[PDB]
Amino acid sequence: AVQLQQSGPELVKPGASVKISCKASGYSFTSYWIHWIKQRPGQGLEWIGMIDPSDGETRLNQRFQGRATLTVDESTSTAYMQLRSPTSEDSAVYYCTRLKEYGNYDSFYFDVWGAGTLVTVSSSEVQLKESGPGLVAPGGSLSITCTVSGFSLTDSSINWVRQPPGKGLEWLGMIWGDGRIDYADALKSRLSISKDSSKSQVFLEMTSLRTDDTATYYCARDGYFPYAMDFWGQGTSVTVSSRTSATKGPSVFPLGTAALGCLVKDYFPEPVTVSWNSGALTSGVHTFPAVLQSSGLYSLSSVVTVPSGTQTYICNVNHKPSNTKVDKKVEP
Amino acid sequence: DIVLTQSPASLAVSLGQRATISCRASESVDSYGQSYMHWYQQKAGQPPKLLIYLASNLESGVPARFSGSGSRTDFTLTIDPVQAEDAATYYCQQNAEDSRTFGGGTKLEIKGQPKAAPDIQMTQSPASLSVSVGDTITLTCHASQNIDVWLSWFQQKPGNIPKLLIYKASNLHTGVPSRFSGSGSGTGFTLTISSLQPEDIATYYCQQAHSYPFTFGGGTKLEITVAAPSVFIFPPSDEQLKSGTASVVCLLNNFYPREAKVQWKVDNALQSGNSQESVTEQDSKDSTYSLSSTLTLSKADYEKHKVYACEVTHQGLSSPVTMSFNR
Repeated sequence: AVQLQQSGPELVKPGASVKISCKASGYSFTSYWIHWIKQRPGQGLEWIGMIDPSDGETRLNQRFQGRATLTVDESTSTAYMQLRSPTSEDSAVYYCTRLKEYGNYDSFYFDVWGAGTLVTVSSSEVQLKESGPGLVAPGGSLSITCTVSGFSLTDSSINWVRQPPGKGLEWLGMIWGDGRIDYADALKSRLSISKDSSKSQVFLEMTSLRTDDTATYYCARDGYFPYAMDFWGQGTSVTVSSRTSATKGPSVFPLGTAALGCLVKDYFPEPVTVSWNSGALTSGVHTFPAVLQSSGLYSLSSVVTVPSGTQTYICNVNHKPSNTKVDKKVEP
Repeated sequence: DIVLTQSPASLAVSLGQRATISCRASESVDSYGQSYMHWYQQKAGQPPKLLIYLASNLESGVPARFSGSGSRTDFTLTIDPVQAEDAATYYCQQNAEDSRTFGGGTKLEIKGQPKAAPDIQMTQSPASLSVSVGDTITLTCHASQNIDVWLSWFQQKPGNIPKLLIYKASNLHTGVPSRFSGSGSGTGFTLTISSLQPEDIATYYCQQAHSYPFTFGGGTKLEITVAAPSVFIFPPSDEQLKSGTASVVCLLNNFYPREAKVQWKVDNALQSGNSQESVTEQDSKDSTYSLSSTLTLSKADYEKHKVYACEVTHQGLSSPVTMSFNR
């Protein structure tokens, strides 16, 4: 008789304003607080917030405060959870429940629950991936590469923006789809921007590198008019110093049910950090402990057991002593 | 090259307040009735994200709390009310010229003093357990702080909703069989299933209702010892051979017990050579191990042989298994 009826599954893309209903019947909707619990396949159960249907009072978890938004209409006897700008962190089952109370909260618990609402957030599709040499000497040259995916360079503009540690964002230059290049007047002399539309790649070169060129170097795509920068890459760190003896590392090689992984070989010094899908894959993963090779360098393998060409598998390799961070896919 | 000056360089705001950041430009940022001034929000260790464009337009998925105004050389970004996730550095940007510039930034942190209070941490050990049908079983739960007796014990069958079983540590919810039982107070509580039926197989949760926010336990899976390794062999990629090196990796995925022998087969010839083993720790899910064997040798000794194997000796295997490849 007493039921909490929830709205269907959600196909959501990053940046959506998804709203899930939960109409309550068979009781006094106005008498008990409606709560919201998020699941997720690999976590457990978490508290989003709660609403008072009698007036409209709210209290959310500090986390989902400005994120999730709880609404109530006693004319339709429904409670809403308006979740804006979601990510593949909000890929969970969402239950609406009530905190039923006996004897003025002598006993209070979630007795009746909604069937659940599976909310799923898409994997972007537009990607920008910066990469370059972690370390470089003064008076030397930097060379970075922006690797674009899900759009073409023939008609999209790419900006090179850097963030020095403790400094603000500093615009370096841009390459328009028609090949027009624009530079910062101040650093014009030292910068060279170019692209390879065929290879889906953009490049930046900076000369006479002094220590104040130590920065996270980003590539950002222009949206349509007014041409604000609507998509950014994760950035690539470039540290500038006289010595880094010695010197580089992390070389990433590829590797019934399907087993696949990557080999991180000949790196010094230890350690190397490895994860898959930027963390969105911890299932059947085996990140083997490193072993000191014959070549005095270190080595390890990271494998992951998965079902049998649709799901994307990328390992996130980080060898901090060389300021290296690399991402790679695996295919037969 | 227009210079954009932000104000203040930093601000500490109390939750639910108004915060007004400024951005002044050296020359007008206006062209044909439009202000080519945009705001970006950069959270810690993250790329910037567009919030406001042409001074007053919100981007899609940007809360009604962010707003911007101003014209010519004087602009402002306002967050009213200020929320916990609004702590970031905020940058103004201009494209009124061929050469775009950004401002210094305004770092906004939520203050800070007085802080708040911590959140309760629940733990269910072990995360997985097994037993027959018709036996008494005791499950264990723990709390980080005191909850007196405000503990619920839930039941979730795979692909099913949470089912309340026990509330107030020892009370049984309606429709719950007499075989289920609750006990404990303070920081430690126990579920108890006497003469366990097949229906009592699901993931058993726990929840605190003392202090806001409410927190649940990890989980405890029900199921009802030997395991042969899933033996695979990986050849060195095209990328690696160009380096003048060849590494063959023998994968032994999930096996119990630990005692397992791996023997390298150099093209029909058993040779204990330049190899090294790696091994994972005894798991919580199935308590099985994972082993790799990596026979590291130059492209001078390898490229000749086109077919290689890996001999795996384990209790789980009636006689050793030898996984091979053809390049």
